[PDB]
Amino acid sequence: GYLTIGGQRYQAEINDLENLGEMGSGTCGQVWKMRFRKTGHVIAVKQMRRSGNKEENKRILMDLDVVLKSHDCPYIVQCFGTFITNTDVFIAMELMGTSAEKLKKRMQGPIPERILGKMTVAIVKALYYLKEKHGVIHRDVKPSNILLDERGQIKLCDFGISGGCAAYMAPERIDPPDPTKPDYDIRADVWSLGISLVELATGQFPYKNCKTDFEVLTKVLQEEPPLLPGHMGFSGDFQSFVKDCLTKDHRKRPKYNKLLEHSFIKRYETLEVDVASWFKDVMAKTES
Repeated sequence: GYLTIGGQRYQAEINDLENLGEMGSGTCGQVWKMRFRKTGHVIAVKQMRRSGNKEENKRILMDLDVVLKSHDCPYIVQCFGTFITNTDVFIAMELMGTSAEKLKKRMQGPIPERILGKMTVAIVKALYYLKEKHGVIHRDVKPSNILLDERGQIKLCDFGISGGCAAYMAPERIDPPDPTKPDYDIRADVWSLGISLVELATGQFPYKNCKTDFEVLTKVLQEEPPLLPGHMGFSGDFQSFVKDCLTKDHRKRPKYNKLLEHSFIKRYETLEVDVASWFKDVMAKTES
C-alpha cells in the first residue's frame, strides 16, 4: 500500500490503519472511518470487495479514476492512496464532515446565502475543472454530492464523480431536442446547480409534493422555473445567479466560463465568510 498524506509518502499496509467504525454502505459503500497509525490523520476508507456487486464496483472504479486524476483540484475530495489485497481494494479518501443534504435536514430550514455563495464558487470551479481538464460531465449535481467539513472546505463529492436523480433533471434532458446526437452538455448540470441552490436557500425542494419522479419531470416542463422567492431578502446577485441557472431554454443557459464572471461568484470569491465556525456551530447545535 501507498499513502500520500500530511505532505509525505508512506509505504503502508491495511494493518497501519486503525478502524474507528463503519460510516456507510450500499451505493459507493462500504466506508470505514480510520486512523493512520504512523501520523494520527483520520481518513475515510472505502472498501471494494472482489466478491461484491459488479455494477457497484464499476461505479466505484470509474469514480476512483476521476478522483485520482483530480489531485490538482482543491474543490474535489482527494484520494490519499489505495491498498489492494487478494480480496479487496481499500481506497483512502479525505474525510469530510457531512453533505449539504444532511445539513439542510439538521437545520430544518434555509442555509444562509453567505454559506451558499462560498458553496457555489467551489462547486462551479469543480464542475468547470472536471469538464475542461477531463472532459467529464457530472450529471448528478445535488445537495447530497456537495460536502462540507470543519476546516470550512466545500467540495464536490467522489460519488458519481465520473458522471442521475430525476428530480434535478434539466428540461432538455427530459425532452431532448434530438436524443442523438450527441445527448446534452454541461448546461444540464448548470440547471441542477440552480435547483440545488433554490432547495438549499429555501429549505425546501422547489417542486412541491410530487409523488413520483415522473411527476417532478412533468412539473419541470409544464411549470415556470422555481426562482428564489422575493420575500426573503436574498441579494439581487443571488437571485440573478439562480435565474440564469434556471433558464429553461438550454441554448440560452450560460456555461461555466460565463457563470464564473457572474457578480454572485466574483463577490463570493473574495468575501470573507467563516464557513468553518458556522459549520462547527451547526454541527454542535444539531441534530434536528
